[PDB]
Amino acid sequence: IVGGQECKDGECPWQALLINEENEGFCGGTILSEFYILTAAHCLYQAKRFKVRVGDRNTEQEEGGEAVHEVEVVIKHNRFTKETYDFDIAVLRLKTPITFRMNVAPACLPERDWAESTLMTQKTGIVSGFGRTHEKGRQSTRLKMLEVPYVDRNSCKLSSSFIITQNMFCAGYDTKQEDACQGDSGGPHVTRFKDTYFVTGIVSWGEGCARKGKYGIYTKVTAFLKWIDRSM
Amino acid sequence: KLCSLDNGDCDQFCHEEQNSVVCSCARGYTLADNGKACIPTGPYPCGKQT
Ligand SMILES: O=C([C@H](O)CS(=O)(=O)c1ccc2cc(Cl)ccc2c1)N1CCC(N2CCCNC2=O)CC1
Ligand SMILES: [Ca+2]
Ligand SMILES: [Ca+2]
Ligand SMILES: [Ca+2]
Repeated sequence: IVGGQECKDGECPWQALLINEENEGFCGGTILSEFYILTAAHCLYQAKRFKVRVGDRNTEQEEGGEAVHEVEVVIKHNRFTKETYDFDIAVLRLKTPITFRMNVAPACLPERDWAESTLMTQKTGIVSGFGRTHEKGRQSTRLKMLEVPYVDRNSCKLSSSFIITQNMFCAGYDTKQEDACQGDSGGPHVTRFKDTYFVTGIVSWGEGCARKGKYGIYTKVTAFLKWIDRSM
Repeated sequence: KLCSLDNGDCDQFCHEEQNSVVCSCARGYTLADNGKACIPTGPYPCGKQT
């Protein structure tokens, strides 16, 4: 996360961190239930084998509230390709269930047509993660969050020579130096509606981080609600 | 048009059926007596800070 601020106690409890064989965080995820984590399909190609940490706020310190879960099965969307980054979505089933507690709780899944009409039309959402703190920057040892405006579809499409599809959306700033970045990939974009947070996006890709006239690209969760339900 | 203003007064999901507002809620919530509010059915309901 470039800019933004550290998550306070209780604030981002649906955040998960994917950790590789060298115990390094490399992607985020969103807790959906005691057994299931939402992430990006592209994250599956960053590490052969990985585990999922929950309740982590500080990567360099033991907390006494954090836990590591092994993955039972990976459910990757069949239509994801590295060429397009379209359909950038996967669900992880954990071997052992998560016990919800301080800093560990699920985000709500939205309802499709209501969310398209009422949730995606809000001014802003919130993205969170342990990723790089600028382009080329070190990862953050502390969990960060950032308020990002939704970007209109035409400004979105025009921002890139890559095809931004109906399964994607843009959020962030034209020139302001705030964005998600490498390592936030797979993590939560949530939108608040009347004091409840709904997962609306999966951190997917950008051309660098926080560049002028470039935005963050997120997998549009509403486009996959039946797929997620079937996977769960 | 019914859900276009103030979300039909629903806490969470709003729909229109037979020319009336119908509210609903995410899993782990139940609709209150008033048919608008969403009440958690257990601890650690989704989408709430801890
Ligand atoms: O530069 C990158 C990386 O995405 C840059 S990054 O790793 O710093 C990164 C990652 C995720 C992000 C998420 C958000 Cl919401 C905002 C910023 C992000 C920054 N590329 C070149 C373009 C490729 N790409 C896509 C379109 C289809 N084909 C591609 O090759 C993806 C990879
Ligand atoms: Ca830790
Ligand atoms: Ca509906
Ligand atoms: Ca920008």
